[PDB]
Amino acid sequence: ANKELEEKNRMLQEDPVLFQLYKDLVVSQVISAEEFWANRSDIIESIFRTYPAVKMKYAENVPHNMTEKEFWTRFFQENSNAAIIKRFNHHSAMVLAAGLRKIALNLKKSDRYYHGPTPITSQDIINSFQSIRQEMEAYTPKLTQVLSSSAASSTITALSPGGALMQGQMVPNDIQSELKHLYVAVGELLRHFWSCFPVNTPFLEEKVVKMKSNLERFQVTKLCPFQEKIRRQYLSTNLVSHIEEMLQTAYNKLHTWQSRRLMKK
Amino acid sequence: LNLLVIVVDANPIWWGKQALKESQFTLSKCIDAVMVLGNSHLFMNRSNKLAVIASHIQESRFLYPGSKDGKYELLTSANEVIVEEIKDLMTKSDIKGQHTETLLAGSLAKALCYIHRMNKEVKDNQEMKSRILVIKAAEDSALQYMNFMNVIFAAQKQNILIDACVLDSDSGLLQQACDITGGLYLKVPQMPSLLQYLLWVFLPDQDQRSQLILPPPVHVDYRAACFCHRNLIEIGYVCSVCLSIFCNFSPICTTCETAFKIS
Amino acid sequence: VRLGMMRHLYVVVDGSRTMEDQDLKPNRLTCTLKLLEYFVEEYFDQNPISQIGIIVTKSKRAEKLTELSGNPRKHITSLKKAVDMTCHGEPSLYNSLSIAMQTLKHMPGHTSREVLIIFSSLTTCDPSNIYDLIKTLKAAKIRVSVIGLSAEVRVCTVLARETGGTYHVILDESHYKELLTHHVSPPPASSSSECSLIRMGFPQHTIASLSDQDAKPSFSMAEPGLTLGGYFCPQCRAKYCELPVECKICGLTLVSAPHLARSYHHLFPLDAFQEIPLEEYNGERFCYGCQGELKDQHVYVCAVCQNVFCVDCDVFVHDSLHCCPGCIH
Amino acid sequence: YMESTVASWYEQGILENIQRNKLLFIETQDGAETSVALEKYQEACENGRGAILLSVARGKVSEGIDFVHHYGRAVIMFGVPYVYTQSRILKARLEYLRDQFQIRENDFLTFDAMRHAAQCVGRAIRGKTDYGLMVFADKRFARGDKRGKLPRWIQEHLTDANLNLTVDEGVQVAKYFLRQMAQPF
Amino acid sequence: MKLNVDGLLVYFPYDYIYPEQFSYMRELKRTLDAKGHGVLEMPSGTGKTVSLLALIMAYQRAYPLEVTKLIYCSRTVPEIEKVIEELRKLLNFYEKQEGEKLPFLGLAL
Ligand SMILES: [Zn+2]
Ligand SMILES: [Zn+2]
Ligand SMILES: [Zn+2]
Ligand SMILES: [Zn+2]
Ligand SMILES: [Zn+2]
Repeated sequence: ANKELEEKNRMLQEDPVLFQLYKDLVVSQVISAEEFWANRSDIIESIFRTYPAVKMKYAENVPHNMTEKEFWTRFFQENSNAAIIKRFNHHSAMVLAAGLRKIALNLKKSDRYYHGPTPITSQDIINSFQSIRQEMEAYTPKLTQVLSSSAASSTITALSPGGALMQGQMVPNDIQSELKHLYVAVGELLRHFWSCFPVNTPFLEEKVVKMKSNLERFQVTKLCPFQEKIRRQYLSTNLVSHIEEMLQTAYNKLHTWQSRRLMKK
Repeated sequence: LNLLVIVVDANPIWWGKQALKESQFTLSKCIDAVMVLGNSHLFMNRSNKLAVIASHIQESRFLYPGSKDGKYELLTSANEVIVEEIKDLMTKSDIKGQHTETLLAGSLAKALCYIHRMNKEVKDNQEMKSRILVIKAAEDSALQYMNFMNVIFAAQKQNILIDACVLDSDSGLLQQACDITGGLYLKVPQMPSLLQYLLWVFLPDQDQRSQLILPPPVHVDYRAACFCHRNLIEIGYVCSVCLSIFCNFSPICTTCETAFKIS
Repeated sequence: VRLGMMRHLYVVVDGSRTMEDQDLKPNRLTCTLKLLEYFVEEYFDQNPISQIGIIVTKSKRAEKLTELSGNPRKHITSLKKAVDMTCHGEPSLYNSLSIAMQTLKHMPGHTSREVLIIFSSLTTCDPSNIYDLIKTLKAAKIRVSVIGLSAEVRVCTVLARETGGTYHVILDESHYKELLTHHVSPPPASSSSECSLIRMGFPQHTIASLSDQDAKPSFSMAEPGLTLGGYFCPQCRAKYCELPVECKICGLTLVSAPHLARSYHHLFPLDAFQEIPLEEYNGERFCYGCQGELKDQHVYVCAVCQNVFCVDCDVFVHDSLHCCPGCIH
Repeated sequence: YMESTVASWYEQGILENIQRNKLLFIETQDGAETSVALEKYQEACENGRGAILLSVARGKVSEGIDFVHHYGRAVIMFGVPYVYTQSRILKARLEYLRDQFQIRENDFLTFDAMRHAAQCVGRAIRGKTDYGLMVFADKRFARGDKRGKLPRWIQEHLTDANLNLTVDEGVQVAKYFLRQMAQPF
Repeated sequence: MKLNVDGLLVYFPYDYIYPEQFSYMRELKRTLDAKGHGVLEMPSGTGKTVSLLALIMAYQRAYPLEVTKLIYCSRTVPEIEKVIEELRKLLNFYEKQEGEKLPFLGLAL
């Protein structure tokens, strides 16, 4: 059946983001669309489920020279006393049937955590210890020793923006939307490209997807510079170099791992 | 109110080396700068309280829980206790060649619980904004990373700042702490002018720190290294038990002893 | 006991009408939402590598309120929005569990799958039988630990014990915080549960090289403006605003060094301190931890350092700091 | 009487609200209907639906069935169980007990109801200390004579404070009671 | 879990007995010692049969000539079926303590 066609129509306009990027892969005629998707009331309903007799009646009494309002009228319509008990037990039984479809841890080296991932004679201790011991026998020099006009002033100058220890542009905005669209464009297609890359997949069926994806990387990126060229040749300002890293670094991973494959063979 | 806490790193080996070097900067001046820094804080408002803590290779001791000179009487008591207490700690101390690196995580642990002890005591009417003005003066200890890392998170949970003011050596671990908890960092190169940095950068409280221009945060290199080598690694491998950064793939990680199954 | 360092927990909340009833001080639905925010905020604060996903089941339908994520702010925002939720209908446990199972079915083996169901209305109308689902969960090694509200319902009683989880009921609002707070800690991994190594990458924060030379402009990765600097990836090379976020491309978890060090206190739990009220030759009037006078006949000590800690210090050390101050020395 | 009560609830929205809250089952004279309904009831408790099984105290179903943990959690005794006094057979039995052995006509009649009311409601506590509450929906039971005929274990636990609980007040304490029993030992 | 009742020592399979059980056995023994018909009430449906049965087993061994056989009746056969299970469990516990078969027979008509 044409299940895919119906799904596309539902998402044709309901959600822009999903369809917006899918077309872009075909706007420039990059690759076939087959690989795109291949890789990636209540009251009447209750009576419909609850009472089998109504279900049978509805099929046999399907609207024919009648009205739904008239059908609604038919719903509500000592021996009579027993009917309520039988109906409720039957009704309760039907509802019930309706909802029933047929290690102590241990370690060898805990010191490693104490000196964790963060990376990096004897007489000197004695000599230093004694010298400091006799240092503070004179104390409370606060009057002048703590600060001086020259020393204090130098600190203020350093704290100024020009001074040391105090080091200290949204011009493009319309272009921002295109980059975000491009960013989603790269992310949407990189995801599939990186979907199988981390896993080695030593199998032809899984590896074939890698080759198709690996070749597809060039195809999607073949058209990328063309869009880049137009944007770049505007004011030569606010260069977009990050977007290149993902593609170039994707190439390097592709080329390196592809080269590694030959060595393994 | 604010509860400042000056965790001074009074390491005799380092401060003693300065005495042997006969450099202009000396510990006595540093304590005076801390003293003047401490006095100014309380001096700002009556409700403020402070505390001072030292550090040593052996153990760290609190330096703090008429007007003969003419200064405020309350500040007179603080100077006496701090002046006498520090001299006792420095003059009296044992010798241990095996342990010579200053301890700071332990001293902080005494600081973090002090606010919580003080936070319970303070009445419900008044809300307190505590802070820790750690003043590092020596290199960090390798074996203290895990212990120091726990205290920092405790500070973040309780919202206590760690305004590290390290000097003479940029402590890679300490500069990490001030970032996590929102505290400031500053590597003062003009040690004689240390105090003027304090009155400017560190003295203002958190509620006022925002409405003020201060030196921009320094880049913090959150390096991760394998447990084999202690070399920076960008892609790390860990297990769901050790939670240990490891160098490369292994059939089983040593620290775990788990019967890891290939797949 | 070895714990599940990385866990994927779902906080299923019932949108039942019974939540409308106010047995507690505020509206029951608001209270759970108010307190659930504490768990969500605290859940990541004590397990960064983990991730959470909330589900709300109302009118016999289970709708994923938020998918699995590592940002507590995003989840908390949904909680604020859900405060004004209609809360009219009947929950369906089968619908809720089925929704969680689909998402959690594809999760990696190393992670410890979990579910936390806040049950309010004792009734559970479901499209199909749940015992078949219960069997699937055990084969799916999903730990379902219901937290009932005002009912020791049998259906959930088997669910927690049969599936390996824990069942509880809210004695009162104060007791409610204790129950959820318990689930914050990584539940121990049982014999059936297994473990495996997980690949991760540490994103070095980077900024402009030298005065905007060879700059790296970019906006974000999930109205974000251009950013001078941001976290990159060993493989994505994508600018991530904040960490820890799973690679939107690689699928590999990115996490800074401190976050991993955050959970080490779980591996090395601090041994409790014996409580002796009398002085017992303790000549230090001031507490060692806080240098404060002991106004109570209570003391705590370690088995190695043998120091003195008051009630305030011991309460603090075992609550937040997760380490002994003096015993570090 | 049960049918009249059911019919009155059916005409009103009370029964529909009860149906929404939980499934409801009624009992009939025929055993086959009772057997099927009872089996469905046990299915409801196993699942989360729950079931409200309306029965007659003197019906064969009550004596035959046994209620255990998560079965008949809150046994409800709607009115004192009494037989149609017009029954001559009962009168002859009742009359003789008054004629001989010196038993008052009302004393035995109350005794039969009290012994029978306790018979059906005492199953919820079968064993293994499985929590279960018993509610008597009649002011008559509060009378000293009724309590005296009540079994010791049920009687002594019952206190005067909760003897005359209001319908909504009784509901609240029942909710509190479940909370305490819900938590483990 | 042997119980040293005032009348004699009575074997008991389960771990613990509530204080009411202590009263139950001694009260039953009083009537049995008097060899007179009596009536008593015990709330628990389960554990009452074993406590009732347990004393009889000890009483029979202590005074086999006093009592010939035990006739324990139940209202409904579905309920008597579970009763014999309690007796079967008790017999295994009592037999295990002795370590050998004993001249004891139990059946339901
Ligand atoms: Zn290595
Ligand atoms: Zn390990
Ligand atoms: Zn990545
Ligand atoms: Zn203390
Ligand atoms: Zn200790």
